[PDB]
Amino acid sequence: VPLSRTVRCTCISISNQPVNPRSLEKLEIIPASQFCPRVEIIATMKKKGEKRCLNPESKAIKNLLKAVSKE
Amino acid sequence: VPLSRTVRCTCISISNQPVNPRSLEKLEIIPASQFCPRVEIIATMKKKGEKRCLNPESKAIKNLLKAVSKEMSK
Repeated sequence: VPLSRTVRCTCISISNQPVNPRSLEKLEIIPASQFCPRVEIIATMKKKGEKRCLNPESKAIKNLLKAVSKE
Repeated sequence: VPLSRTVRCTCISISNQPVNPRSLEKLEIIPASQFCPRVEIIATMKKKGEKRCLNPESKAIKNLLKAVSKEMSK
């Protein structure tokens, strides 16, 4: 049985690389919980099974949320 | 390489009602594509992990997205 506090976390590292909105299949936002002490953001790209953990702290990411949510 | 996939929007119905960010377990934003002409937002609620589609066009959801974007930065 895993330590419950972080059982759910799925990101181990982050990418500060600009994500091209037109390259996103979808964006997942996972608010912190009693199973993962931090907010995790995962972008699923359209090409070659790529996915990536994004910096929820960053603002460029916040502009991504707005874009992805509007178009 | 692309996998076989759904070629239509995935939401049966979409909710216009306000949502308390606290009750959200997860949120996924799916941008419009040639498979579904509009953005879809699938919420996974903490209760029974019920999957509920949110209407990104509704004021309530636009508000939820804003509360989320804020309560996401120190």
